[PDB]
Amino acid sequence: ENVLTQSPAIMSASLGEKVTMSCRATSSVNYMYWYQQKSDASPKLWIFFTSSLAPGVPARFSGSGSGNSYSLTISSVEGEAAATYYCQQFTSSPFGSGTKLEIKAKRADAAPTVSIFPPSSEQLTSGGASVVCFLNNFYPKDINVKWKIDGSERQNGVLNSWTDQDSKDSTYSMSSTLTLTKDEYERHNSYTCEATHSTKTSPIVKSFNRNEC
Amino acid sequence: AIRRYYLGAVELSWDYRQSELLRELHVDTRFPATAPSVLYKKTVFVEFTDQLFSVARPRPPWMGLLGPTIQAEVYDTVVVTLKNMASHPVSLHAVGVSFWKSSEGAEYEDHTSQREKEDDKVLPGKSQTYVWQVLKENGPTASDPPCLTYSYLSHVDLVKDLNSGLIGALLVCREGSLTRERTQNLHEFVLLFAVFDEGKSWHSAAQPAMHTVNGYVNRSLPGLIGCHKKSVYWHVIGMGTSPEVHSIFLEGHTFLVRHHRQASLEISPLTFLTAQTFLMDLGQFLLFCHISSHHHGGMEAHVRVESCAEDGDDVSPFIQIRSVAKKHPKTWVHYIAAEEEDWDYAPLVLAPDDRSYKSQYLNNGPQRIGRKYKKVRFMAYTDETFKTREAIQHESGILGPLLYGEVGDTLLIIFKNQASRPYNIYPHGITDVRPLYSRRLPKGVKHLKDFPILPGEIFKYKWTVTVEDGPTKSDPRCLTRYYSSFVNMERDLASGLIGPLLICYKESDKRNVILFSVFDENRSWYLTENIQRFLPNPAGVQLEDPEFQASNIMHSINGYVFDSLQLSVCLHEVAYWYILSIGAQTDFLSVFFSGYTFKHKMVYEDTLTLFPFSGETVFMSMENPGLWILGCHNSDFRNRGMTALLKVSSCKRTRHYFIAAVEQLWDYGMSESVPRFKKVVFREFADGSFTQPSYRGELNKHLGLLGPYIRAEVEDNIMVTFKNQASRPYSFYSSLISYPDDQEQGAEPRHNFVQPNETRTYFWKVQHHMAPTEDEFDCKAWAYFSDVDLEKDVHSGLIGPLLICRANTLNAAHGRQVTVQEFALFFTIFDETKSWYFTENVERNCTLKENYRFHAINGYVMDTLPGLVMAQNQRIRWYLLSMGSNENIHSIHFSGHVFSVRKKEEYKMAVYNLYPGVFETVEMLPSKVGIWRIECLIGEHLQAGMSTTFLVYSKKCQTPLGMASGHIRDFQITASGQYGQWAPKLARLHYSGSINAWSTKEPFSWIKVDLLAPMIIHGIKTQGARQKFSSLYISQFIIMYSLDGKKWQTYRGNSTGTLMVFFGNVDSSGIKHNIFNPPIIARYIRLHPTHYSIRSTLRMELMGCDLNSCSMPLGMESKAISDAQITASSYFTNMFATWSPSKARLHLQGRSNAWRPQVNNPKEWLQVDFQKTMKVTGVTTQGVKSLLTSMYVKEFLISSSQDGHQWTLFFQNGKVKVFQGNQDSFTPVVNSLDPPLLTRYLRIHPQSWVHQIALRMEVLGCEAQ
Amino acid sequence: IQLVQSGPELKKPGETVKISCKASGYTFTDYSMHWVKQAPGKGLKWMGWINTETGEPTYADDFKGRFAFSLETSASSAYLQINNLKNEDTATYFCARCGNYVDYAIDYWGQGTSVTVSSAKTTAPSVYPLAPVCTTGSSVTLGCLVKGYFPEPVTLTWNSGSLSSGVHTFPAVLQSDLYTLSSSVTVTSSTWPSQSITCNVAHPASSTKVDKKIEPR
Ligand SMILES: *[C@@H]1O[C@H](CO)[C@@H](O[C@@H]2O[C@H](CO)[C@@H](O[C@@H]3O[C@H](CO[C@H]4O[C@H](CO)[C@@H](O)[C@H](O)[C@@H]4O)[C@@H](O)[C@H](O[C@H]4O[C@H](CO)[C@@H](O)[C@H](O)[C@@H]4O)[C@@H]3O)[C@H](O)[C@H]2NC(C)=O)[C@H](O)[C@H]1NC(C)=O
Ligand SMILES: *[C@@H]1O[C@H](CO)[C@@H](O[C@@H]2O[C@H](CO)[C@@H](O)[C@H](O)[C@H]2NC(C)=O)[C@H](O)[C@H]1NC(C)=O
Ligand SMILES: *[C@@H]1O[C@H](CO)[C@@H](O)[C@H](O)[C@H]1NC(C)=O
Ligand SMILES: [Ca+2]
Ligand SMILES: [Cu+2]
Ligand SMILES: [Zn+2]
Repeated sequence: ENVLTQSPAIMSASLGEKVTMSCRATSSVNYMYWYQQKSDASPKLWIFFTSSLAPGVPARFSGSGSGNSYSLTISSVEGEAAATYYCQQFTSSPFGSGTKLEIKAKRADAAPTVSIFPPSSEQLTSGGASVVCFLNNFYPKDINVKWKIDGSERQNGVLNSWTDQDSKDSTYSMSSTLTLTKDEYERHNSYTCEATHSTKTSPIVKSFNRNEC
Repeated sequence: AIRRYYLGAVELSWDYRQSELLRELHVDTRFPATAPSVLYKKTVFVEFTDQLFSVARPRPPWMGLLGPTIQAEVYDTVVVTLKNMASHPVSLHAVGVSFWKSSEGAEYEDHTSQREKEDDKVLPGKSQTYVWQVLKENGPTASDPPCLTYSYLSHVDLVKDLNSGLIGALLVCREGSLTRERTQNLHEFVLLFAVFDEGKSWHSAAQPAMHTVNGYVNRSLPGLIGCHKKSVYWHVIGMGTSPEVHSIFLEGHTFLVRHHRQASLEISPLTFLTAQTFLMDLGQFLLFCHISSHHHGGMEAHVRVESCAEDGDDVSPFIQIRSVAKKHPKTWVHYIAAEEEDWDYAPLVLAPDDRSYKSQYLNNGPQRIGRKYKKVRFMAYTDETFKTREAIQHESGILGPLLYGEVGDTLLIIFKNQASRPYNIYPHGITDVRPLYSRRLPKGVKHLKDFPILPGEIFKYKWTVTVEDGPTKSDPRCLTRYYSSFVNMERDLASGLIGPLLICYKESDKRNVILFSVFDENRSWYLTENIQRFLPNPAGVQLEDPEFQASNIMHSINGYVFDSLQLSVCLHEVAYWYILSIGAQTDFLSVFFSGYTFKHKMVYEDTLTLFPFSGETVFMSMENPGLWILGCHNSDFRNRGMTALLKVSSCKRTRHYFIAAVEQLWDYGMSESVPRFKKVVFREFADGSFTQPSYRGELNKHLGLLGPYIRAEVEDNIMVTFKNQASRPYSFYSSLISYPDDQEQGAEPRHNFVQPNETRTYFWKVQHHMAPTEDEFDCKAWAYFSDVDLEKDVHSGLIGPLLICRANTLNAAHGRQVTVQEFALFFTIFDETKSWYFTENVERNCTLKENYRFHAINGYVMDTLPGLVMAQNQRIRWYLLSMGSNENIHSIHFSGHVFSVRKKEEYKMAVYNLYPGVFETVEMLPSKVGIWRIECLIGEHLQAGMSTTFLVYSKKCQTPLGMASGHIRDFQITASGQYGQWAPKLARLHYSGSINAWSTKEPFSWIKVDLLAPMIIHGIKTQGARQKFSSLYISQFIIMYSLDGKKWQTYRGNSTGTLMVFFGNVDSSGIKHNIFNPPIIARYIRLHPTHYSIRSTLRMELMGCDLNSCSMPLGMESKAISDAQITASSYFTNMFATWSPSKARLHLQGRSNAWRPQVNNPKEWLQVDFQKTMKVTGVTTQGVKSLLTSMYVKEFLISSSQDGHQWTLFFQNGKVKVFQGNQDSFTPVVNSLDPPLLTRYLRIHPQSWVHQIALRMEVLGCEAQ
Repeated sequence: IQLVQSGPELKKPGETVKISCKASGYTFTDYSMHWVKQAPGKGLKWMGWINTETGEPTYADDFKGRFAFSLETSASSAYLQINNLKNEDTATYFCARCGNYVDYAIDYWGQGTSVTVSSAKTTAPSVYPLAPVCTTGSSVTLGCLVKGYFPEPVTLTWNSGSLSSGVHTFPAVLQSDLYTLSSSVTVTSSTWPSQSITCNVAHPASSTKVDKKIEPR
């Protein structure tokens, strides 16, 4: 019944910008605490007792308040401390934690590094295989992944899977894996993989063919 | 200014009838006579003139079982040498006086030295003296009698002591008793209305229970002789270990307790009342008990006033009367017939049910007439024909004409009998009644009272109102008494005869009346004639069955049962209320008014007690619309009939309190020795978002089972939002609720009552009447509870304190008076078998229930209540409250303490008889220091566990607990989280070096100190340290503490909110003193840092004291000790300066600010006189630095004395403790003496020093002897 | 000082499952303990706590009738014995501490457990080494696609916790009743096939261990 509302939800930050996030709650409390989940990790204690910082936190962090609205201020954010943040209280029972909060840093548009792979040895001896395709180190995580074979295409079967914002660069990567069977391979000729981003108008792509290499 | 006494204890023979047995000081020739007369063994106190205990002073027979009378006054002392020479050991607890724990008479959870405990049991042979102080505060107040009634007794075992006869007499007067008390006048007789029970005496192993008066039953008391037309002072001291009461009348006289007229002398367990009365008559009189239960056939003694030889000012009478008016008293015109009629105890009956309580008592059938009965009234007639009746009225049926009269007026009561039997007419309280015209008596009629008027006579009575039977300017205008027949009191009462009497003062003219009557129709003269007329069967027979009697004991209001009397009063209108309890009843009635507050002894109360055959006059202002029931408060009544309603009807800021009713699991005594039970309580919350029951600590930890303080001044507002948890429906009633005039149309019964899991808000303006009077204290107490079943859910656990403070006195944001540490006590009995939550309490597997009886103060038992701790010279304001059934007439006593109460005047009390329902406030200031006991003096309650200890402490005992020098040893310190080689033992203040404090990277860190013993704590000195340049410390922290192992609770002192945040240091070298007014009592204590600087580092010292507050500066430094008491063997005397022994005060400054012997050697010394005997726990030594020469003493021995020539050195372990001393000029050095020494003169001898011997000192000590 | 939990289990809708939470290197009996619920979406949901001085737990409101909290003083551990396991009990359950006194909070955590609502098989993986496209540049990218396994995951790294940097291990999208992930790493034209990169994929529920090295065609 003790409800905490997290404000805002997820904000677009900047590598060195005074950013704060509240956590207002219907039931009013005396002492507040915060926790950081570093991309689904085992969570961590960050702020304890209203405002003071734990041992092991870059001093760029702070935040405080009292009563019905607490806050968490950061002076200069860096891609390192870019993760998930929940507020949690202890004045009654139950101790309903806040909703959700996340960080996405600054940096700029990052062209996708491209690469395509072919089937393997004992792989193509199993009713098919897989044509893997990668996009490493790009920004922002806005994206589009489609395919094309000679001319005939296929939208179902793509196994798309983004990652999370990094630390050394705050860039995003992404996986993609479609496949069929064997009599698609030796029988169809081409084999192309697209990457239409918001950096390159025509996608940064690679080539095809069932034989050759 | 001192008096001497001697006394012992002796076992003897006693009989309760024949006198002359209390003189076994010289043997007699009476041993053959071992014939009925009846005899037991009894033990008492015996006086002795000298110090060898053999010269046995004789005594008078009027005292009887009373121990020798003892006297004292203000500014005095009392030296009494007790010596047990009987069998069982005896003690000597005292009341009203002042002693020093070395003189109490009882040992409890006192945590005290056993030297101060041998006074608690004097065993055969030996001696053991006591001494009492009778200091300033114990003296009598202004409107108090010249002397005050107090007493003493042995307290080794209350249940057996008072019933074996250990009791005595101890008045205390003020400076003004040395006068030649007129020996043929004052007399001042001492009386004991004690109930004795040899069935649980000391020596006994179905035994007899006895009501005696000083030890005499059946009119057996001789020696009562007071002079003629001169008064005499009654020093009454009620006892009886059983509860019960005694409504005591003196045959032809009234009483002058306090400042009000009193026909009866209503005593109760251990009462202390001082009456005065005038002996205007000559001859022999009786003083008997007028309880309907004639087990009290012993409480009767004989009184004879006589003539004397030759009025000195000894509170000469004060009911002054003369002329401040105009008109004369009128002779009044009254004609009264005692004729016969029939009566319906409910002319507005309904419901012919079976399971109904109103069926047995009311429903007419073939064998129970229930409804209508044939009785006999007092009818009012207009003239002497007696054949035309004065208009009889409803709302005053079954009774007779209102009989009014001023002082000195004349009432002509003309009486005609129109009945089947001879009845009488006779008034009560009035002391003057004779036939008109004539003076003298009929034939053989010793006294007119019980003389029958024949069925046809016409008798002319003349009643005249003197003064010695009326008001005093103190009491209300018109006290209340009764009239009826006297030829057969109990039966004529039950027949139907009753009528009212009023005595007013000059300087529907007098309104309607209410009689609370238990009409015992089963003894009416119209019993054998009520069957032959009404019942449809004759030979009913077989009535010896105890529900034919309970089919017509018509528990009635006037003449109406079960909501049949429906009187009516508008709004704003003002009404006197003359109330009376006459009938069977046996005991007292705790009458109350739903949603109404009335004025009694010119004080405001919620409920009014009514003794049997006792008239009490009240008045109330009607400003609460609706429809209001009545009641009785005393259990099985009300159900059995007694109701009647009222149907009133019309014709700077606000303090917010969020309250709910939860249900915990309570255990009264985990200490000592355990089942845990289930009750239902109130708890202060935070919001209507009911999540945070606001944590009750320190200032609200004594509460325990009680509801929360709801404070409010006058002329502001009180909003009570109340959501209900629990299972069953309960409510919130105050008698201070003041709903606005809503829903006209017709009078509506007030709703209240909230179904569980529902909310209802109350919001009413506090009126001036709820406030305390200008004459009263600062904050009057009020009761509040639930009104759904005012008896059951009150044994379940719903009660609390509503305090109405007066004027701009409840200040600050704290919402308390803050000038006073105010507490609330709740003396009552708990019987879990009536609780709504008793069924679920089959907490076992698979028959007397005597352990479900909890005699519990605030829900604790046997000292188990904690949270009673009060400042030394502070004023404390206690709140005693009694509820439940009629057993709860508690005699509340603070061990050795005396208090004051206000009811129009400010009197003084040591024990309070808490009649149930009444809520009165008292105040006191305590002198002696330590832990004492709060008890209910009723014998059968102390052993049932109704007791708790309360501590008073020193507000100027601050000694370093031991962090510095090493008194706090190293293993006592603990902590979790430690960083690295920054150990918790390095937290000792003023300790620098490489590493020098205790740090921790860790977040939720803390640090623990074990004091090994329950120590008092007065503050914390908090520091930090430096690592090269970075100042590290604690910027913000909170406190934890424990008492035994894991009963840890936080520190929420001085209100604030959830708990007290302490402010830490700010720098490295800087020290910070976080004191706390409300101190801690602990031994385990932890600190939790909330905001450090870089790291939680800490260097500290605790400021404290022992549990008995002995480490006090006596007065050396503060110049409370006179110089004439401070000398030495010599003193460096010359012309540059003088270092007088009077200059060796700790911290005393100057150009010659120390003492110096004229020759330096390990022989010199310094001596201090105390002019009295004191206790010492340590010394503190301090050198001086004159010029650049440092001068201090490195080592010193200590020796003590009681006189001024003989000295006994301070030894330890085997030889003499060489107390090591200063190593510099400035820093003082404490050396807590162990063991402590009781002394009067103290010496200090050096053995080594530096340069020249020089010192300033201050002695840690404390009062004693 | 750590909280070593047990690895995740796998159950069918409505059974009996017992976890653990071994202590660190301190007095476990003095301190308190919570269990946490963390669904694949919501931030946090509290489960309860237990005053482990002698064992007297409590509960939250959302969760009632189908849980449990026990004790083992010997090995200093707390348990969570969930009965009548409904389908949506699919979330990560944790372990807390709060300290020893005033205001119970959190101190440490640990690894999780969640196998709800489970239908399917288990099985060992199917390690497929990857190949390059023929010759261009000095910024080649390499992987280790493994596809064909349930109860996730596998000890997935390169030469077992050694030479490894610039990796993007991808979330294994469920498809359809069996998981499927991929690996990633980038190296310059002076590393492979010289430094023998050998992927390793060792299953936990079957103790399987399949290491298939990389080499071009
Ligand atoms: C926590 O809350 C407690 C409340 O219990 C506070 O304790 C009180 O602290 C104040 C100081 O702020 C104390 O006030 C002083 O009390 C002295 C008592 O002396 C006599 O006072 C009356 C006079 O009629 C006598 O009846 C009484 O018996 C005493 O003999 C006074 O001497 C002080 O009065 C004057 O002092 C100076 C003179 O130097 C004046 O300038 C002042 O204006 C003032 O008139 C003063 O009243 C008080 O005694 C404490 N309470 C109790 C019960 O003793 C804590 O301060 C608070 N602490 C925190 C941290 O919150
Ligand atoms: C007061 O009312 C609320 C609302 O009905 C109660 O909450 C219910 O509690 C019971 C007890 O286990 C549950 O089975 C119901 O599911 C709850 N109802 C809702 C709507 O959540 C609450 O228990 C009541 N309080 C008391 C002390 O009985
Ligand atoms: C006192 O009188 C009562 C009358 O019933 C009698 O029973 C009792 O024995 C008497 N006691 C003495 C001591 O005379
Ligand atoms: Ca004692
Ligand atoms: Cu009592
Ligand atoms: Zn009596």
